Amino acid sequence: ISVRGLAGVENVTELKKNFNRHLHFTLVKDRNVATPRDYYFALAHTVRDHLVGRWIRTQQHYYEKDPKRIYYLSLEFYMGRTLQNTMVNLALENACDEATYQLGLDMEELEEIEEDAGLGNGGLGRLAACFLDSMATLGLAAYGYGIRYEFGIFNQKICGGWQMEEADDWLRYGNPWEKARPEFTLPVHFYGRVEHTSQGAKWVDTQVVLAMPYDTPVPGYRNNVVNTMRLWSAKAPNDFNLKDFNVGGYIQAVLDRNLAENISRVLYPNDNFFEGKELRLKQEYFVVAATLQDIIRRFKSSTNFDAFPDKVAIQLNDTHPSLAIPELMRVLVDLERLDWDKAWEVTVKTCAYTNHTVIPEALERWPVHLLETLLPRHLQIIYEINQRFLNRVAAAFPGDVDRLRRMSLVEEGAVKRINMAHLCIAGSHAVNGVARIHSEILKKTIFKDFYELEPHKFQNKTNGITPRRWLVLCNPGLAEIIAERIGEEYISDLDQLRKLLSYVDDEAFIRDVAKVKQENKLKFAAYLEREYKVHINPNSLFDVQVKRIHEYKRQLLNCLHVITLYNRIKKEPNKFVVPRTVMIGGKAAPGYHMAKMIIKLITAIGDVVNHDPVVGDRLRVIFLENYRVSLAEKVIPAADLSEQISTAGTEASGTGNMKFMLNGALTIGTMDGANVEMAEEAGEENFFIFGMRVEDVDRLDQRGYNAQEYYDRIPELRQIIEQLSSGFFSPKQPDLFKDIVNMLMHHDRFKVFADYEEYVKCQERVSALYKNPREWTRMVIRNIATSGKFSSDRTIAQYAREIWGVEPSRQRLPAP
Amino acid sequence: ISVRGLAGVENVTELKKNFNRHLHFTLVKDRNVATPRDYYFALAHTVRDHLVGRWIRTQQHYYEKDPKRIYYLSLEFYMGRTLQNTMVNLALENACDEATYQLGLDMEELEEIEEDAGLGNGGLGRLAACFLDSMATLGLAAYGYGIRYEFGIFNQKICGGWQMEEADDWLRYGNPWEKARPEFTLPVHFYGRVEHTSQGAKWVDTQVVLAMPYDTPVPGYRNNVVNTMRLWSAKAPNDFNLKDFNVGGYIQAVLDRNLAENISRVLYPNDNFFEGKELRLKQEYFVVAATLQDIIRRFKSSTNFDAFPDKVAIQLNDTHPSLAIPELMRVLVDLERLDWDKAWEVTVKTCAYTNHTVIPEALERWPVHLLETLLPRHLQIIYEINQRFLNRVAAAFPGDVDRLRRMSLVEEGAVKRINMAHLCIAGSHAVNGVARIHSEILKKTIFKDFYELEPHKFQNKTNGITPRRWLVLCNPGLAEIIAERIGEEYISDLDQLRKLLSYVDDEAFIRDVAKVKQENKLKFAAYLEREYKVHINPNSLFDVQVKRIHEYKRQLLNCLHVITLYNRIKKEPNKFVVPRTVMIGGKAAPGYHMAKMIIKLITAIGDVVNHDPVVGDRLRVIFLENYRVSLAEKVIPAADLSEQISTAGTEASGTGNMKFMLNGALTIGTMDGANVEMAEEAGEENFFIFGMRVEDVDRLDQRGYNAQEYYDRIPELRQIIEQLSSGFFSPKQPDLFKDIVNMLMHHDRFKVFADYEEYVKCQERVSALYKNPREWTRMVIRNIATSGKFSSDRTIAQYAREIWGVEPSRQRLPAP
Ligand SMILES: Cc1c(NC(=O)NC(=O)c2ccc(Cl)cc2Cl)cccc1OCCCCC(=O)O
Ligand SMILES: Cc1c(NC(=O)NC(=O)c2ccc(Cl)cc2Cl)cccc1OCCCCC(=O)O
Ligand SMILES: *Cc1c(COP(=O)(O)O)cnc(C)c1O
Ligand SMILES: *Cc1c(COP(=O)(O)O)cnc(C)c1O
Repeated sequence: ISVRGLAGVENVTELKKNFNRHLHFTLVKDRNVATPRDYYFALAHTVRDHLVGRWIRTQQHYYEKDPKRIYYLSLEFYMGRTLQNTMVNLALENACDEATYQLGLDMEELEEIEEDAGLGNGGLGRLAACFLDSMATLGLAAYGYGIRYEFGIFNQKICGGWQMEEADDWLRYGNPWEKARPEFTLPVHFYGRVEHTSQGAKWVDTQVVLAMPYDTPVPGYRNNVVNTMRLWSAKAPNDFNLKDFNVGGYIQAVLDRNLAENISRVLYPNDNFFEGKELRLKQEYFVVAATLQDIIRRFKSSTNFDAFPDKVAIQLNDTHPSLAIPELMRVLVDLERLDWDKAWEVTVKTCAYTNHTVIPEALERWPVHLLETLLPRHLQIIYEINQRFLNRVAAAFPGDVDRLRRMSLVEEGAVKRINMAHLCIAGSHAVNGVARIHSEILKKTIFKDFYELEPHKFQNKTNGITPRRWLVLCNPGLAEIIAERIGEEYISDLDQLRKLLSYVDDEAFIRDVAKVKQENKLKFAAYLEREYKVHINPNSLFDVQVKRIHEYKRQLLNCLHVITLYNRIKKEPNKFVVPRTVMIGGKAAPGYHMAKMIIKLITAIGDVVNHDPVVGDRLRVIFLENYRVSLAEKVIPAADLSEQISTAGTEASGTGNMKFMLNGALTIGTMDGANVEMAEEAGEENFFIFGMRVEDVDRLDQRGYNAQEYYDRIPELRQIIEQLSSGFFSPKQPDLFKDIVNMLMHHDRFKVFADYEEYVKCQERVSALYKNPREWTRMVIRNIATSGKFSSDRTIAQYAREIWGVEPSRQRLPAP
Repeated sequence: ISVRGLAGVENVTELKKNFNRHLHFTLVKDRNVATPRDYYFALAHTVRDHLVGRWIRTQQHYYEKDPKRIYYLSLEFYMGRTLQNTMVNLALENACDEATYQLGLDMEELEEIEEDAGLGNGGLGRLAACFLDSMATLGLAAYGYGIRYEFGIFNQKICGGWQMEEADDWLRYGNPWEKARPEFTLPVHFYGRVEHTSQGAKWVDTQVVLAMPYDTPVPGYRNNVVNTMRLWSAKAPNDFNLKDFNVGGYIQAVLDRNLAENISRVLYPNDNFFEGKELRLKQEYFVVAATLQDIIRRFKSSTNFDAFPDKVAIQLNDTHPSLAIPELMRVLVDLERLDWDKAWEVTVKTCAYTNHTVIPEALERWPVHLLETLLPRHLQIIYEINQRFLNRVAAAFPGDVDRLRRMSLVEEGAVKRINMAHLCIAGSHAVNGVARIHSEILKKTIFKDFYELEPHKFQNKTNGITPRRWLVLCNPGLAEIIAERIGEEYISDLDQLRKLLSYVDDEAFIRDVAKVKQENKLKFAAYLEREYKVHINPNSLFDVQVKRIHEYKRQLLNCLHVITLYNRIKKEPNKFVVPRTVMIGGKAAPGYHMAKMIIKLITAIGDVVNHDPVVGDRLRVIFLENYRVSLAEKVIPAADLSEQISTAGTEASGTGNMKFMLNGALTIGTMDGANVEMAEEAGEENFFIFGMRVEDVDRLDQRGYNAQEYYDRIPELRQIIEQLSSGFFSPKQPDLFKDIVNMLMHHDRFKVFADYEEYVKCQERVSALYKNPREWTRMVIRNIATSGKFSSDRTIAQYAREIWGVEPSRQRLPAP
């Protein structure tokens, strides 16, 4: 078997008795009534047993050495399953595979029983998860802090072609990886009012909610380091949530506890979109307030807070945890009694902010009346921060009255709002973009004024993905043939993949690379019929676009091409065309009407295309249901063509693009986000780039975008629009897609028509290359061998050195 | 050390490593950061490990032998702590005590950390718990079925003398004894409507709630038998509780799941009182519906249901689970398609009902409109059952038109109601009272008409208590000296206690019995200052009345005596009186105004009495806060005088009275409930009986009860009433107790004044006996030696033989 570790004689034996120990004592089951679910749990408990020894010493180690601690605050942690990942980082995979084999069980069958920890929406949440893995592997004293939602991202079901949402009760059967720590429970306050006394302000008459932490281990890759991800759960106090007497009902008071506990009930399913609901604000303060208390308590142990920034670094994943800034000030000034200026100095020095997008509708602008009611003291502090900051601007740009209102944290208008992004820039010593182009756009556009004020704050840290889950875990076959030639060191040193460049002409390697891709496609084609049922051809080109559904991601542009391919086949049926299976998957936010309309369009196209006899097996349109982390681990290794076609300047970075590049897929995309650095790394000749560049989009906006022009000059495009309009794809409901056509023609913010011509032309070129297996594979090798820059180990090493002030280390911790 | 088992060399060693295994692997803690709570859990997991082996074989055994199964349905199971009880029934106590000692820990300190499983209100819930223990010890294939409330009986706090209720979050830190079984999850229906088709009625368009079972082991006493207590939890389905589309909000739909799950959220805190709230009805159907499905599934394994009653027996603990009757019919007729008559025959033969009280306000009378809306089909079935039953009556008593309306299950009037008690009698083959006198009152009064119709149905089964928790566990010192003389066999054969009768004149035994009582009092006096703080004299007579607060229990009568004692001391200060520490404890239902007023009266008396310098240490009035099972295990072994003074004919049986008798307390009480059989067993000369007999109460009711008469002829009583009226006990609020005085004088349903004179006179006699230590102790020995009849092992053996048709067995199951 592969390099999933050694199957030692002693350890396979030990593993088996421990599996049986847990099956008996833990699951209280006996082999005659044990269900596959029981088997999965016995295995999970057995594997978890192997890292507790290390978990304890790692934490005890940090207490003894007392290094600078890194706190990664995020309202999202898209973790996925954790059994296999743990086996991989502990080098237990083969041993476990062997032991379960002898016990007569299929480890892979058991792995499929674990529920995904879908505590994230998409890119932002998955980045946090990849980062945690990298920080452990690089031996950093890092803690992931978030909310323990009992309901993560909804499960997507397709009914009559429409998306149906259903509760993700991932904790239903229990979570063997987490452990409640009811000793560090903390109180969080809400509402109340502010009393200004003789020696300071006081936040009074507040409603209290308790925060209970749950620890989940985050093991580094084979270095015996296990860090901690601490997730907070909301709990109602038993007193006032019953003790505020004088009629109401005792039963009711108890039932009403599910009001304070609703705070950690569900994750908001919005990807790159802001909804100013009070429940959202409560979750944001809740995670911030509890986390900070825990951070300061740890520090008080390790009162001159002058050294605080030397021992603490808190990274803000977007503006979601932005209240950490005014909350840190509140504690320092109100409770610790530090002078404003000393407090501010400390705050700015420990906080750093990461921007994830430039679309306005994703920007957090919280109405003042909301902050006024829920967090009165924080509003006062934000006003004071704004006051002193604007004074700084005025001093720097005397008389520039418009710049003052442009930079204010407070926005005037219909209703006053607080620009959380401006808050973060002012109270952070570092602000970074997630890709070189996005980082430049921030300085030239969105945060230009801030950049002019303090240029030193703005940096870039191109995103990355973990090669452990995204290669070794999901594509062992590819990881193995690579290791056969260059060794195993690249798993924690992805740059070494370049060494594969010297095998680009190796006949055996070319054959191998092509073989694992073919095995991956056969396995996925099988899984498709197994769990979803309705056949696909594994010899065709696997064209896949998987990511959340968004107008800016342009799944619609993908559809136009699919319809074009179909129309061409119907025009010349007996002409040869490279067979394709185009797969589009992704979830739409429940309130995003357009995004839900696009899913129906995709399934509607498949209904026509998939049953046309003249088309045969040359073209299949499949919608990948419930796209999530665990599903990504299956499709990506099986893809040939990765679609990254967002309008230039809208996708901050993207990460799925990197996952595809590492797994042997070629990329067709625009010069957007990280696509630019990937093409730059692999060489543009090895990439399928097309469409407008940022500049072209801007030129078009100056003169004005008119979709009619494109409709008028392109007969193929016109034909498609008239097919949608006449009900060709919706016979029973001829006007079903009027909203889509209307939008494309009159309010297309992402100019889908503008990139149509260059897109289908470019798609022609990928089909030409696919016809030449040998050359396709050689280009694949150029992409894989050149993907090393996109490992989150590189990203983290840069954050560590350029933002946190800590030195990464690949030193093995002193055994378990 | 005592007979808490052997401290074997191998087992103490084994215990210690397992304690450390769990502390490390399970609690992921290390000795340097382990909290006492961690230590308690490591011990609990280690002890639980010892019974899983037996739990599995016991259950597998019942599958193989396939005996008749006993199902005990109750909405209450007052369990208390379970660590010590498990150690006792497994004979692990000494080994565990030794092992933790060597590990440098105090086992008793760790035991106090466990949370009480307060899933009961009082007597009814505790009986179910004692019964489960007896059924295991007698080797019966029995299952306890109930609801897993996340909030049990509220925790009682006394503020300014008033009771304050606060949520009992007993699961906060987890429950090491339970185990979720998500494989046997079942659906329960609500609402909907009934469609009458060609081949039967159909219950349609219902709302579904899922029932998830949690198993808790119930170990027999040293016989290697471990039965199961299965508790249901309400869970919302992820579909319709989200899938019923067409606007509303996705977030809201998820938050609204806490609406179907509220069913198992909290226990109704009513003791002997009926509240017709919909939530209560839902809990009742919920436990019934899920339990029955589980019972039939088990049977289908073991379709002629003719044999059903031969393999199944379901005991109804009060009318709370009465819907089991129409629900069993529904399943048999609607789903299994059995003819009505065959179905009814089966139902009556498998169901038995236990009545617990005769007070009207405790009777369950559910409004028809409620059953009509929530359970439409059941209402139809109840009407049909009533129809056929009344036809039986008419045939038996031709022309007796008044008897017909008296016996109907349907009550006419303001609003129509369903008499659940009448339902139970009609569909059960056996109806029993809980004490000989209560059982006779049922036949002569309340259910006279039913008794005349089917005399064979009515039986008696005097309640009992388990000698394991109620003697060996809470009073090891007494259990030991008893064992020193007559051996250990009496623990599971209480009748052998009679053998102690021959030591009634033994000088050494008399001294010993008196010594353990004195040690028990010193320990309790200590615990009082430790956890509640404010001293008491351990040399005084410990006069205690602990039970729920009720007008019928007459804590008020107890107060009158206390005030009388105080008034006499103030009249003749330098006269000698036997010192007393009277302790009154118990919880009042939150909506029971009078009961809450009585608690304030008790604390108000203590405020005056406890600070009067002339009184000195001769009289202390203490209110025992948060009386519960774990607290009972502490006070009872320390009591000298047990107060069981309910008005004759109101306390069906009582069980606390038995606990006191087994632990060396003398009883002062009325000829009520089981008090009659206890005095009968011990000899009236060894009991302090007083007041009216049932007959006297009836005579008084014929002529009419006038409290003024007693107030007029008794100067001491008058003086007390004038003290309450003038604010002597409430200076700042002189009219604070007007409600109590008003009630006593004009609407005393329990004639407190009528028993006043005989009560204080009798109290004089107990003080006279206490002055003679030797004789007091000899009378104590007569009570203890004669308590054997009150073991729940005797009760269960009678249920088994006279109702269930099964033979108890004290055979050890084939090792673990
Ligand atoms: C019931 C039982 C077992 N049972 C066990 O280990 N465990 C449990 O039952 C069990 C499971 C969970 C919890 Cl919390 C408590 C228990 Cl006691 C093992 C072997 C045989 C057995 O009887 C035969 C069942 C039917 C088998 C068949 O149909 O093939
Ligand atoms: C932190 C730690 C340990 N810690 C451990 O076992 N366990 C944990 O920390 C722990 C506990 C629960 C969970 Cl889910 C996960 C972990 Cl990793 C043991 C020995 C030393 C140690 O450092 C010193 C702490 C301070 C001691 C003092 O002040 O006396
Ligand atoms: C990697 C990943 C994403 C982010 O994908 P992009 O194409 O960058 O938007 C979203 N969802 C899941 C399940 C992922 O694994
Ligand atoms: C035994 C017991 C009861 C029942 O007591 P009675 O005096 O029969 O009403 C109530 N509560 C607890 C805690 C008990 O242990």
